[PDB]
Amino acid sequence: KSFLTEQQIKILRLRARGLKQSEIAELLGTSRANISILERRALEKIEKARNTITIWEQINSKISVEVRKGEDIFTVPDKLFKKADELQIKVPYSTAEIIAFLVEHAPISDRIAKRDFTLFLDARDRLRISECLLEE
Amino acid sequence: KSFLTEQQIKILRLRARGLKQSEIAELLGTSRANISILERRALEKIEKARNTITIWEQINSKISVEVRKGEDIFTVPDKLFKKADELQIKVPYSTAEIIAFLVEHAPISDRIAKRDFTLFLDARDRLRISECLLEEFDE
Repeated sequence: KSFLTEQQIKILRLRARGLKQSEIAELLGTSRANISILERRALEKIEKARNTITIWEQINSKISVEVRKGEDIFTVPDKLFKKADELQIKVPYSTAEIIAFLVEHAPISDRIAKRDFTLFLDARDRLRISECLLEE
Repeated sequence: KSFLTEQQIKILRLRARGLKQSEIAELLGTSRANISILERRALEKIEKARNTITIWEQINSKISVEVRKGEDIFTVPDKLFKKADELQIKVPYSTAEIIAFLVEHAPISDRIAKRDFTLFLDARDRLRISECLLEEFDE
């Protein structure tokens, strides 16, 4: 059991096969507007689900450090490394790997944060980003 | 933002710091039963979210093959391998790697499946298992 209805999974699957919203509406015998709304609602539930798994894996993080809007991306690896020594736990990434990770996934605008976010280490030692700032 | 309330996030965090459900009930000033019911509902929503992402990546899967209750786990690599050549795409896993995956994750009872499930290849080329059989959705 999931957060998607059977109807939403069917529409998403038919979309994945390349069918237009108007084509799918005819197969299911409902308005094209209803199909568009149903697809939009499903994608929103998937994003909501994706953020939920992010908050769960963040709650169980080895080490997490917070980056504020406007900070420099290159100052971040030290923040993580300093807190990692405070907890005496190893961060299995070079300063460059952390940066190349932040370029691909962080809300940045050329080395500057455009929003607050937290960078953390997965329980599986993956690097991850979340936009929920948890107080501690 | 997500499917978790601010209350459920606080409780999960306190559990992750090792507290007992009764300790948490005191901190939030409510019954221990309420804390357990809120914690159970939160983990259930996380599993529900985890299954929603699986179905999403299954809908966009490279290659998928379906296995029914009673089939032999050892016949599965051939089904996947034949279906990958019909689509002319590579599966970066040996027959043994596929087997050792199904032993760890599939609903099997000694090399025989106790329920239907779908084995598929992630968009990131990971191996994955899902229990929703969506190949009927093809006409």
